[PDB]
Amino acid sequence: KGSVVIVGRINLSGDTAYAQQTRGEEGCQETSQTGRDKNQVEGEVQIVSTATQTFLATSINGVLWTVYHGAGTRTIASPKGPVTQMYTNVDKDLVGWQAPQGSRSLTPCTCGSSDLYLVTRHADVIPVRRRGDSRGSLLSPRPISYLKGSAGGPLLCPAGHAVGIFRAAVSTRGVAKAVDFIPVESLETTM
Ligand SMILES: C=C[C@@H]1C[C@]1(NC(=O)[C@@H]1C[C@@H]2CN1C(=O)[C@H](C(C)(C)C)NC(=O)O[C@@H]1C[C@H]1CCCCCc1nc3ccc(OC)cc3nc1O2)C(=O)NS(=O)(=O)C1CC1
Ligand SMILES: [Zn+2]
Repeated sequence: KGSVVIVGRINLSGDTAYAQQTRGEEGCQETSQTGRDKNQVEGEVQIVSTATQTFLATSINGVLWTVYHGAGTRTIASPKGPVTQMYTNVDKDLVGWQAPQGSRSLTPCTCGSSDLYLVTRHADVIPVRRRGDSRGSLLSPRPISYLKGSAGGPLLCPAGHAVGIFRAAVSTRGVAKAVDFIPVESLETTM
């Protein structure tokens, strides 16, 4: 099993929400084996890939977070070498590494706003309302297809702070009504 390789970012740089591929299939395959990745990394939200899976990962106060169901127990490739997991919790579906060289980090939310925004692998910013600790209702029903591959991605409050990490979609008859996420509180207890 190779290392997770950062293959793009979801950009909230300026006044538009958009994804950028920064590596291709073959070169990803090459980098996973060794774990040595020179590539220019930027930003808070990374697109990350394994041999079979592509998903998201979000840096929040110096730690890159994602889902175990995506990342398994794998290292993540870095300029120096494979980077071992800092945090690992299979029940929470959570893994964390040190935040990558080049990254920015989001700040945990302190607002307690319930208006939230899920950022997807397609670079859509989808509005969500807080349902409670770890659930949030989409204002606009989507098929599961649409959200698939956006695990590891942030739910942001209106200040652009992180509320949590997208974990799963609450679906009936193929339609996501709500989403499940790992709250920052739970990260900050995991830390
Ligand atoms: C729509 C996008 C959605 C974010 C995505 N997540 C999933 O697909 C998860 C993974 C798996 C099933 N998922 C679901 O979302 C299901 C599904 C019907 C399939 C939508 N929904 C669901 O259970 O609803 C129940 C209320 C919630 C209860 C919570 C479920 C538990 C979460 C979960 N935890 C663990 C911990 C450890 C494991 O060890 C290997 C494995 C796990 N697997 C898990 O669920 C995603 O995009 N992934 S991804 O990016 O495509 C892939 C590359 C990584
Ligand atoms: Zn906030």
